[PDB]
Amino acid sequence: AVPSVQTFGKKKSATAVAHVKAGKGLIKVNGSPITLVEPEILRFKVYEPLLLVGLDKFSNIDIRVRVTGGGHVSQVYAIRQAIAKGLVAYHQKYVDEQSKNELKKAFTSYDRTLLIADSRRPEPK
Amino acid sequence: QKALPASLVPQAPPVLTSKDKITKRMIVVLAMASLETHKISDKYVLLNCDDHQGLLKKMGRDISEARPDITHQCLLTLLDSPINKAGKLQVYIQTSRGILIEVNPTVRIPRTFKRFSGLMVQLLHKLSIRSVNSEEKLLKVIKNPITDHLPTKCRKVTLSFDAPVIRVQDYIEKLDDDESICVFVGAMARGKDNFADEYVDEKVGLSNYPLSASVACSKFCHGAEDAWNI
Amino acid sequence: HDFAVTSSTRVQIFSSRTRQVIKTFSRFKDVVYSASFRSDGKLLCAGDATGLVSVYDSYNPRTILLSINASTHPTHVTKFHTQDNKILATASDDRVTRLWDISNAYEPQLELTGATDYVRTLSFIPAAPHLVATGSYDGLIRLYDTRSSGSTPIYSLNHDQPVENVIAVSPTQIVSCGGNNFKVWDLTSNKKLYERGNFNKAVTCLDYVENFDSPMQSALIASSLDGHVKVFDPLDNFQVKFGWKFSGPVLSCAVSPSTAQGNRHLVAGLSSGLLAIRTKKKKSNNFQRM
Amino acid sequence: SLKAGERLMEA
Amino acid sequence: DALMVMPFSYVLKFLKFIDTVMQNKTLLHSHLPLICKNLFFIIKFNHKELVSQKNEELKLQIN
Amino acid sequence: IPTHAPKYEENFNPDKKSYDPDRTRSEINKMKAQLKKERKFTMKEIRKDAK
Amino acid sequence: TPVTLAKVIKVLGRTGSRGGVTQVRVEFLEDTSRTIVRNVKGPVRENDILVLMESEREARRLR
Amino acid sequence: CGNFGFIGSSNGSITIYNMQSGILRKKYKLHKRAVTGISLDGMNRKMVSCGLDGIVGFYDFNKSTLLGKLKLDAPITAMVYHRSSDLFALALDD
Amino acid sequence: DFEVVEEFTPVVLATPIPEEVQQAQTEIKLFNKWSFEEVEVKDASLVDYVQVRQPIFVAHTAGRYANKRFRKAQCPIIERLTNSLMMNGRNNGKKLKAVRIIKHTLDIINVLTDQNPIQVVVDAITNTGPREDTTRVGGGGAARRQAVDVSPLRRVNQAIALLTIGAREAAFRNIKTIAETLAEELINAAKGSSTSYAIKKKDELERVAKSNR
RNA sequence: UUCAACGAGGAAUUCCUAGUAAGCGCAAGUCAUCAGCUUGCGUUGAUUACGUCCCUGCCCUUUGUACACAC
Repeated sequence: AVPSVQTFGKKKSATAVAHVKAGKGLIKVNGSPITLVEPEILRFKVYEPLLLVGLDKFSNIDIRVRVTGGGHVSQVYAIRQAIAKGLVAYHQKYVDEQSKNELKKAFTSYDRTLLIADSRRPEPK
Repeated sequence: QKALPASLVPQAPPVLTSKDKITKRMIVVLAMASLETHKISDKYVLLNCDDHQGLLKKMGRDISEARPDITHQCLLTLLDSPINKAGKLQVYIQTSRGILIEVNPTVRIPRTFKRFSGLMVQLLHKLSIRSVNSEEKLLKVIKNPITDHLPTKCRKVTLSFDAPVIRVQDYIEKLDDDESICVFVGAMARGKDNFADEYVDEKVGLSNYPLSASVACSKFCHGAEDAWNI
Repeated sequence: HDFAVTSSTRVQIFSSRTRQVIKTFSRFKDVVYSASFRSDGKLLCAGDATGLVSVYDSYNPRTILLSINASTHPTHVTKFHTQDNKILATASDDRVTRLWDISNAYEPQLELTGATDYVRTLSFIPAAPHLVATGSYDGLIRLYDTRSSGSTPIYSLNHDQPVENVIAVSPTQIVSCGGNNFKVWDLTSNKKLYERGNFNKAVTCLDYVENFDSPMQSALIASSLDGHVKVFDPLDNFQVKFGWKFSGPVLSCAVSPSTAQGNRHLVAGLSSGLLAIRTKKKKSNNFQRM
Repeated sequence: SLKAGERLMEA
Repeated sequence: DALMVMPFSYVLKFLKFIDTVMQNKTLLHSHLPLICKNLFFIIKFNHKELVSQKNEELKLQIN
Repeated sequence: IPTHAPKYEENFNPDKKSYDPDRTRSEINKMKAQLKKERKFTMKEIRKDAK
Repeated sequence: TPVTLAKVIKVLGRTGSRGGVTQVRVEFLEDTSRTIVRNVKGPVRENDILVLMESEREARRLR
Repeated sequence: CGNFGFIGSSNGSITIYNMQSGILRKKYKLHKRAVTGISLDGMNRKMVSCGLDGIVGFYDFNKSTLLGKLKLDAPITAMVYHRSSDLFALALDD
Repeated sequence: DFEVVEEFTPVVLATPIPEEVQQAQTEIKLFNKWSFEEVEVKDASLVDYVQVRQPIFVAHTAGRYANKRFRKAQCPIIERLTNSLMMNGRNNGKKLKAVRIIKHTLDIINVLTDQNPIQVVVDAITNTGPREDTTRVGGGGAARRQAVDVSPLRRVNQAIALLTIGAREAAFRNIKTIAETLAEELINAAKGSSTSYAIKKKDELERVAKSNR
């Protein structure tokens, strides 16, 4: 019944599903808040989808992320990818396309690996 | 107006090694030393000019180049010099076969020759020699090149006979407060004094006469003692 | 809100709300003598009886930040600058104080000599940051301009007794205690103007408070080897207003600083080997819509 | 053994 | 590459060489396209420095 | 500088082992090396004639 | 000693240089028209600046 | 672009809304009397406002800065922006 | 004058976010402490190789810089310092330990020299990187060296290498750790004191190049 | 109290260019091989080349042929 949006963030074998919907503004990773995501030195790697665009985008929506697999740093990279492209997809579908591609421009100017992973490797020289 | 030290009882100087690349010191490098070992069948020896007629000619080399006596009598002179007792010197040697040996200041090199020969056999084959009191390790084969072990601020000169002659006292007080001095002296019987072209920026000499090896060492040490007030 | 007490061979930081030792510094080799905090309160210097100033950071006793190797004599007073942050003044039993830049901690950036016997106190003048007043056991508060040579004081104040402490009250006047009295000195005119000798034995230490919540607008308290710590009011001619008597000879004292904002403390450490702290303390949303 | 460029330069 | 290796002092003396060789009109005409190719590549590659040289000797040389 | 005397054995031989001053631990090390080489040679030979 | 800065304009190819050392052609920054041939040690490309302790010396080959 | 609409109020404040989703994006406060003309570049890069206090404000639009402000000699009643040649005409009170 | 309103209600979230974390949405600082603006590279020819113009939050950009030639000239120089810090057999892979000791050494660089530690480490790079060197012109192995110049990427590479391995050997068996020895090394290299391993090694390389120029 | 080894391993030598070197553990045990171990699997993850034929070698061509233009 609610406007909701589901995205995916992947690094090596971690995978994070982020559901974004309209709400009061709560960002929850694995049930716990976002301010508990260990190893606590990469908590700003998790935070930078919020601090790159401002918390006034997150003031009206609530995100929840479920992260399985991987290790510590692969899980924080999956979390930040899921949060970033979930915010982009929510502003695409339920807010205007101008804020959509402003968010895409800001995340892509920081690093496009917030939005597109580096996936299939190696190179056979 | 200036007070005394708080403790007048004389401490021993800190013995310096390659693990201290800060302190100003004097490195003496005995280059082209003749330290090779050989088998008899049952027995191992160090190659002399005198323990054989033609072991060196069977190995191909000539007998005039198998002189460990002169690096022995240089090592005695450097380690009985007062600068070694004061702890401002350490002695590196490098064999003509390209083997670098670090010589602690704390070592007591044996005074006769064949005791030193039996010491050099075990050094060359066990790569390490401990003390009798067995608390530290005081004669050891280390890894080339020597510039990995020399201090980071260290002017490296070499000693010869055909060079602009200097005086050691004013030459050493030319250099500054943290610069050491690495003096490559050749421990050959004869040869071109080009054994360390790739490490050295200054090739100097001490006399106008053909100077023996340990006499060149003792001349540079006594000049360093006068320059550093020892 | 915290204070460091220097006993023998340890320095304990106490909290000003529980009065228990929150943190302690025990890795000194001989008797630690002085321990003061930097003006930003971020790190803690301690002079030690082997002449090794060691500065840790406060609230972390395990990270010794740098160990200045001062004189071979015991270093008896170590304090940072009160204006500058990166210079530390250490005087020792070498009759010479040193100013150290804590970046270049190999040679002292300035060497204030000139005193004939046992410099035991520093002080900085609280508006001019070039001005270091040092005090020694021959009397004779020397004081130095640090832009000059520094091996000669610009002038000298002859407290007749061997001084134990010199603090600075105004930017102009400083107070030196030593012997049975303390004297105050105008510094722009090189001249003594008050002396109070209201003790029996030698005044060991002083400190000073300003602008805190009090009827007294300023307060100098003084600790004096006979049991007494007394408070003197600098505005009516350094008259004594209150005092405490303790159970032995009081060796050092301090109070909470000017901006304490909580539980306020007077601490006095005795020569008997104990520490005395005296503190002064400080329905429905439907129904609400109706 | 020089090459073109330095042969032309010395010539 | 042989013409690109050489510095500008050798370019100036190359111009002196060309200036002398087109007075002997025998070996000018037997090597016209070689002289043209080398000289035009040389000054086309070194054009920025050549037009900043200030000497009437080289100006008369080029003319 | 203090001056220590160097510990080394006289008439050194690398191919011979060091002279341990205990005749019941040097002996067990000698006979451990002896059983290892003779056991290895023995079972190598019996598995290759089995082949 | 006063030092000078010089921007690469051309990485010289097919010179017979010793490996790990590449010849290069740099023009100056105080007068951006005059060049000099230097030869550098690390990896170099065009229009990057490198620091000359002297500029009174053209580079030969190394080999 | 069709994304942005601009409102100019009689208390001198330009508000910039999004035409798709209908919410306030930005709000410029330069004038103090009534804003009678707003227009923007054909590349959404510089906007130009004119109020009846007789100041034409020139703002950057992507960055929210002002590029300048020009005081005319009469209150301005109407602006028309010719968008290809970037020339706008003002009907002044004189 | 002129002022833009662009938020129209004080932003509050249901998950409480710390005040310094939500202060970090106005400027990106390294570890939320050290600002990247007014951090210039005070030596030209090394600007465009020491990169301080994209600010980061932690020295763990997992981007790929080792698949084109000069692509590591735009890895941020804090992260190049971190990656060069995590090398020997003992400490291979441990980038979180390297990031944590880089955080500790920037904290103590600032508490000793009260200035920006990113500016201190950038000055240390631009003072450490040698501006001249010698190759061994062979001749079959004729022991003669010829002085060459050295490109700015090699200067930044050898600068980070000299600084980090100087911090290792300075922390080898002393009371100080790698963070404190690296802090001392970066401070001394920034001011250029000739008491550091790194610029003593630079002075030796440049002096040997001056010798057999 | 005082009588064996040893505090990161000499000369030489081998391998190595991105999820690579290296660290780390967890499983399996697949007709040959392996358990004095072998093969999988993830976790963490760099430094330095990415140019050059100067050295050491190996290879190719020496009518341009294949159609213009140009050399």
